[PDB]
Amino acid sequence: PVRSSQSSQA
Amino acid sequence: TVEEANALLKWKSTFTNQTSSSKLSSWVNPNTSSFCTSWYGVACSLGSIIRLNLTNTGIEGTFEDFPFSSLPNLTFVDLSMNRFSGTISPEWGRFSKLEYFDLSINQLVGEIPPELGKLSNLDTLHLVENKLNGSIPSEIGRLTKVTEIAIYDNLLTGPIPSSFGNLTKLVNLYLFINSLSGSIPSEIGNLPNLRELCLDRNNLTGKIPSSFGNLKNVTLLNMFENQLSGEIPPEIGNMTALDTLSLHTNKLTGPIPSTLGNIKTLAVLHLYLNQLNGSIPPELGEMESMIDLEISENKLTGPVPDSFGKLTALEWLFLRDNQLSGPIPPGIANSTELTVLQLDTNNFTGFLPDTICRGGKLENLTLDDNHFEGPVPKSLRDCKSLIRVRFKGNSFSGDISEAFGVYPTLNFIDLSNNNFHGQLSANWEQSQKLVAFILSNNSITGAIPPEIWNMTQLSQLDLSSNRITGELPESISNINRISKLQLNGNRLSGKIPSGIRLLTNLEYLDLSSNRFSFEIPPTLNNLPRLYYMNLSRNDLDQTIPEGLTKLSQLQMLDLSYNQLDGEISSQFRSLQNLERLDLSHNNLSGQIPPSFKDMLALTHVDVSHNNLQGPIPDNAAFRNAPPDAFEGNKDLCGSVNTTQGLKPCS
Ligand SMILES: *[C@@H]1O[C@H](CO[C@@H]2O[C@@H](C)[C@@H](O)[C@@H](O)[C@@H]2O)[C@@H](O[C@@H]2O[C@H](CO)[C@@H](O)[C@H](O)[C@H]2NC(C)=O)[C@H](O)[C@H]1NC(C)=O
Ligand SMILES: *[C@@H]1O[C@H](CO)[C@@H](O[C@@H]2O[C@H](CO)[C@@H](O)[C@H](O)[C@H]2NC(C)=O)[C@H](O)[C@H]1NC(C)=O
Ligand SMILES: *[C@@H]1O[C@H](CO)[C@@H](O[C@@H]2O[C@H](CO)[C@@H](O)[C@H](O)[C@H]2NC(C)=O)[C@H](O)[C@H]1NC(C)=O
Ligand SMILES: *[C@@H]1O[C@H](CO)[C@@H](O[C@@H]2O[C@H](CO)[C@@H](O)[C@H](O)[C@H]2NC(C)=O)[C@H](O)[C@H]1NC(C)=O
Ligand SMILES: *[C@@H]1O[C@H](CO)[C@@H](O[C@@H]2O[C@H](CO)[C@@H](O)[C@H](O)[C@H]2NC(C)=O)[C@H](O)[C@H]1NC(C)=O
Ligand SMILES: *[C@@H]1O[C@H](CO)[C@@H](O[C@@H]2O[C@H](CO)[C@@H](O)[C@H](O)[C@H]2NC(C)=O)[C@H](O)[C@H]1NC(C)=O
Ligand SMILES: *[C@@H]1O[C@H](CO)[C@@H](O)[C@H](O)[C@H]1NC(C)=O
Ligand SMILES: *[C@@H]1O[C@H](CO)[C@@H](O)[C@H](O)[C@H]1NC(C)=O
Ligand SMILES: *[C@@H]1O[C@H](CO)[C@@H](O)[C@H](O)[C@H]1NC(C)=O
Ligand SMILES: *[C@@H]1O[C@H](CO)[C@@H](O)[C@H](O)[C@H]1NC(C)=O
Ligand SMILES: *[C@@H]1O[C@H](CO)[C@@H](O)[C@H](O)[C@H]1NC(C)=O
Ligand SMILES: *[C@@H]1O[C@H](CO)[C@@H](O)[C@H](O)[C@H]1NC(C)=O
Ligand SMILES: *[C@@H]1O[C@H](CO)[C@@H](O)[C@H](O)[C@H]1NC(C)=O
Repeated sequence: PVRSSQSSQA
Repeated sequence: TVEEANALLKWKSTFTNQTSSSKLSSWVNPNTSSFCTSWYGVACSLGSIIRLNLTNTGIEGTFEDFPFSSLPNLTFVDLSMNRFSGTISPEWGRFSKLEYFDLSINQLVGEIPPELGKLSNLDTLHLVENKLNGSIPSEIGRLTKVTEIAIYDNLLTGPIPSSFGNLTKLVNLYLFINSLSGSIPSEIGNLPNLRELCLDRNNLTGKIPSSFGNLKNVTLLNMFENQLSGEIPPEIGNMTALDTLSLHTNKLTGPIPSTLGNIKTLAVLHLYLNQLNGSIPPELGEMESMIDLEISENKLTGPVPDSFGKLTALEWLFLRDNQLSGPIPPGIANSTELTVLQLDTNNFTGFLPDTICRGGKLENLTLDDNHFEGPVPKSLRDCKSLIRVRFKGNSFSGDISEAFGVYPTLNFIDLSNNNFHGQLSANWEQSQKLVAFILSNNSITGAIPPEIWNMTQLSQLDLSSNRITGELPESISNINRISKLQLNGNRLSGKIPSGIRLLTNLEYLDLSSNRFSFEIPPTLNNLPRLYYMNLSRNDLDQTIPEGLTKLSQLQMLDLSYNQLDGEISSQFRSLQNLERLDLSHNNLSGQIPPSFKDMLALTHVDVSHNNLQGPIPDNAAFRNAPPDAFEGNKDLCGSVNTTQGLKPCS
């Protein structure tokens, strides 16, 4: 089970 | 085979808390007719098990008795989403045929053994969401056929091994949410097939390697929330397949590289919360695909370049909390797709541009504590998509009824400390979902439209420090969600309406510095959230009503500078949260009630310039009060060994 990470908006 | 099956049964016999609804009910007959056709999770080739897939089967146990020496043909192993504890044995590296290896989402602990590097056929390694610790062994770099490594959300420490440069088939590398440290090895930049590189939420230090310019296939580079330092290398502009570059929350210094304009695919750029300085390069305007540009919370100086008008796909522009200055060019707001323009906490000057909201889609425009001025552009007047408008601290001007149009989805607007004049329009009523309407300290005149009180979603209404006139109507009770009501510092006249008694969500009420006349409504006794009530500096008269003593949450009550007379109710004792009480500059008579001794929370009290007489009650606020808290009264008297400017009592 694997997802890339997600950068959140400021 | 019978031998493989019996070994797996022995491992199964060690599982705990198994509930016999288990899918492993099917593990009974070790003969091939059963083992290779009916055992849950088993698949065979030529009578031998090659796939074991027990993902999410509620198994609780360890791999202590996993049959390493009995499953030579294991090729795919997925034991994810179970309750496996203990460590990862070196013996996992003896499965010479293994291509797919997933132990993710378990409660595994301890270090990754170097023997996993013996799995020369491994294509996928997944060990995510465990509590694995120690360093990643260098021998993992021997997995020359691996295309995906995911070890995110563990307790790993130490550096990323430089042997990872030997993983020439690696496509996705996911190591986020660990405590990896040291510098990123420059050998990572020489991985030709790499597409996604996620190293975010670690403790990496040192500079981004200039070899990253060789990463021509990387579309995702996430390294936010690390301790990376130095300057972003100009070679990053050679990452010409990047879609998303996130370096936010690091310690990067120096200028933004102008070569970022070379990345024509770049749609998302997060550089916020660094120490980037210098001017925004005009070449950033050449990032033709840019949608979401966030460089807030840095130390950037100088002007926004006109070339931002070339960013025709721009939707979010975050520039707040920098030291940018000067006028903003019309290109900054030229995107028809722009929905969020965030410029707060900079030193911008001049007018807003007439390009603003030309696409009809702008939602959030925040400009706080700049030096903008001039009239509101008519395109913003007509911008029906607005949701959040924050202008506080600028010097915009013009007639407020001409400046702003109708905003059906407006949620929040703050125009504090600007220079608008004119009378409020009934058009604001069309913002039926508005929750905050903040217009403090403009030059607004005229009456409050009666339609304002039909804005029933309002929670904060602040018209303070204007020159608004007229009387407040009883229909003020219609704003029944209001929690903060600030009408202070205006010219409101007439009596305070009894309808305020129905505003039971009120926490903070300021009607001070107006021309309110006649009596405080005696029905203000049921505002159970009210902690602040300021009616000072009005012409209120007659007695202070006992209903106020039922406002149990009051912390500050200021009725000073009025014409109130009669006696101070001894029922003030009931205000057990009251910290500050100001009744000065009134016409109050009689004695200060001895019941004030009950008010242990009181810390500040002022009863000066009244017609009061008699001794001072015994509580800390009265004992600590300075002489001017009592001056100007008729016959007050004090006690010896506490100077407050009073003749001692007899
Ligand atoms: C890596 O982990 C082992 C195990 O640590 C313990 O087990 C974890 C599941 C968790 O309970 C931790 O809080 C424990 O420390 C470490 O080896 C232990 O090190 C401590 C040193 O404080 C020592 O007292 C223990 O006896 C060791 N062994 C065990 C079984 O606890 C190891 O030091 C960790 N860190 C590495 C390898 O860098
Ligand atoms: C992006 O990559 C190109 C390679 O195609 C870089 O050009 C290199 O640098 C020298 C001098 O700038 C050029 O003359 C050569 O074409 C290239 N040489 C080598 C050894 O690669 C270009 O400089 C790179 N851009 C950045 C910002 O680093
Ligand atoms: C606003 O953006 C438009 C494009 O959406 C810009 O108009 C283009 O300008 C270039 C000039 O380099 C022309 O080649 C294109 O034909 C223009 N397109 C259209 C539709 O007119 C415009 O320059 C921008 N305005 C600014 C930045 O003030
Ligand atoms: C330009 O930038 C900011 C905002 O426009 C100003 O910084 C703040 O000023 C207030 C008023 O003195 C202080 O209370 C803050 O602590 C300041 N710093 C912040 C918010 O980070 C700043 O004064 C302006 N600088 C120049 C040179 O004009
Ligand atoms: C503009 O600002 C508002 C914040 O008021 C954003 O709307 C909120 O978005 C969050 C996240 O989805 C929701 O939970 C809230 O319900 C929204 N509030 C309202 C009042 O709509 C909005 O997303 C922003 N616009 C953007 C980012 O394009
Ligand atoms: C209630 O509101 C008044 C303003 O209507 C506040 O008045 C100030 O009080 C201090 C000390 O009494 C003075 O130095 C100021 O000049 C007063 N006037 C103004 C216009 O600020 C008063 O502080 C408020 N009471 C509380 C408890 O917050
Ligand atoms: C299974 O392993 C045995 C022992 O190594 C081997 O002889 C046999 O060929 C293997 N079968 C398959 C299908 O891989
Ligand atoms: C294991 O089974 C799940 C559920 O069908 C599947 O999605 C997953 O890809 C399988 N993994 C392997 C290695 O067969
Ligand atoms: C990558 O390759 C070398 C030789 O091909 C190998 O010995 C080692 O695993 C790696 N080299 C370094 C310097 O890490
Ligand atoms: C990117 O494309 C493929 C793999 O995605 C391969 O040719 C190589 O890794 C890359 N091509 C380059 C760097 O020219
Ligand atoms: C890295 O260390 C900092 C303190 O230096 C800490 O606040 C941060 O959360 C750490 N990050 C990780 C992923 O452990
Ligand atoms: C940016 O930072 C570097 C290092 O402190 C410094 O040399 C450079 O002059 C700075 N630029 C500005 C405009 O402050
Ligand atoms: C309110 O406005 C006046 C004049 O417009 C200004 O001098 C004062 O600083 C403003 N108050 C605040 C808190 O900005």
